[PDB]
Amino acid sequence: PPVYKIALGIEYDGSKYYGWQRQNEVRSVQEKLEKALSQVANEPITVFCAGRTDAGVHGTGQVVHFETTALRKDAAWTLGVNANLPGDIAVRWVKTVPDDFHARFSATARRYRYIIYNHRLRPAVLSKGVTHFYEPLDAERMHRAAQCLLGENDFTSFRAVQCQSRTPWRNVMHINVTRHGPYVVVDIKANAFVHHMVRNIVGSLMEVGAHNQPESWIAELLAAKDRTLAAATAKAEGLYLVAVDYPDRYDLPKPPMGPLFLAD
Amino acid sequence: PPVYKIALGIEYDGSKYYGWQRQNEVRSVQEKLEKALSQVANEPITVFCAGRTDAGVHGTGQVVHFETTALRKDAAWTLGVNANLPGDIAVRWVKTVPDDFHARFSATARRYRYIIYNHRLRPAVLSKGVTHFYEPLDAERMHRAAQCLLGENDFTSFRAVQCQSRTPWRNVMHINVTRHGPYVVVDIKANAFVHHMVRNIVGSLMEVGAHNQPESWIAELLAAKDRTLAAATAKAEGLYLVAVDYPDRYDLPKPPMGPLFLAD
Ligand SMILES: [Cl-]
Ligand SMILES: [Cl-]
Repeated sequence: PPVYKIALGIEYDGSKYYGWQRQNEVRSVQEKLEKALSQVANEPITVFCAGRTDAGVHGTGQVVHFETTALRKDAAWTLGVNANLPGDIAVRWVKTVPDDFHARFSATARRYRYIIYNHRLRPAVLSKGVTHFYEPLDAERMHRAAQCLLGENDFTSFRAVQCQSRTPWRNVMHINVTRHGPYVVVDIKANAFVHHMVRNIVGSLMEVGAHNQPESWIAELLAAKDRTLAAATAKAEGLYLVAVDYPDRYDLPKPPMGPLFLAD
Repeated sequence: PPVYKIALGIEYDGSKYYGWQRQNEVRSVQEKLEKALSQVANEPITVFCAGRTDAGVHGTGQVVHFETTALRKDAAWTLGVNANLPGDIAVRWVKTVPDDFHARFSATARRYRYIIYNHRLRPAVLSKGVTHFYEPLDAERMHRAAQCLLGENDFTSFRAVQCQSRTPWRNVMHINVTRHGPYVVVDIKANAFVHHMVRNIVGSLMEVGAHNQPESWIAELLAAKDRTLAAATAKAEGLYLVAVDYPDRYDLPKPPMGPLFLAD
């Protein structure tokens, strides 16, 4: 019998999990998703994701694929999986895909949104889904300071010591910093990311926005190539994986990025 | 020695509490806030709220007052109090007020926003802070159908049986329904509300918006004076107390209502 390969759009609140990746030590998003899919499929299912997210990080645009011998209507993979999942994980859509699709290796870019709540006093609504930053932030100054990161660049100054890639070079396709009321949102897209690149970049933009560092400091850090000179890694709770690019031949759905009320 | 009367703006995620009031409940917002204030004041503190909220309901614009013999700087009533509160409750501001102020009796109106997530599939991010409604809604149709609620009206058809008020008559100051992407937001302001009035109005508005009841139905239910004819009470999860009106002489802070990214 045929082995079907299926892609899913997954959303999750990452606050009650210890990251995406399944392992034998702590609760993960992947384990809950695999248990729900196996219930529907009536066999053990293994999923492969576009981008693993660390503990506390959320997703609206995560994509996975899996193989199954189970033939089913689209309802099974959407309503059925969601009925079996906890309330903080959900399928957004299902698409059957060709055998040559791979949620990680077919992807050509990933995009993240980082949500900062900027006030002296901490927030209570979505408290583990926003990062509280105490001192006032100048979002326009952060925006202008971030534009130098566009294109192919050596991201050694924003790279964690644990990254195992052998090159620190990546291509940032866009970067935007905007204020929405008391919130400051960082939107960044690249082909791929070195370990903790997004949160490292946000951590330093935060020092520029608070006026602890100049507007040209990001250009300066980039040029100086040393992660010890850059700001501490920003907290996990404001980060969302919001979109993954794939070739148009796969025709995957593209529902709103969000999180929540933000526009595409 | 003076007795000081202090007002605070309070925000809370209601999902882990069984409503505001501590009476008859193991888990309440009021208990947590009174424990926090008693520790800062070094004496037992009792707070009085502008509008009690039911189990699961949220607040961004709640206001309380309390009396204390403790003379403290504004930081103790904000940072100090927040240090003694759980992560899902927070003080937004402090203001000393005259003796004649009462968070309930000085208020002239309360305003709520109700957030509906209107996709076929349920959400995962902010799952206990939005109401999932699976049938497609026509927000403009809901808006038009709601306007007959304006002004002084007998809200019998939208009142729960547990309401003990004399008169079911209240004054609806405004009501609007707008779509924001996949979300539908009901914004309603009245001098005061009867029990379950907001959630009962929203329940019937969603039936109209889904084309299950005619656009005239809200006016027909209003005139019928029988809550058994009206739709089921909408879920608590999407409801937020976002603002309370007080006379200008009190000069109370008016920070963003949200929740989250919604503009004022
Ligand atoms: Cl990161
Ligand atoms: Cl209500």
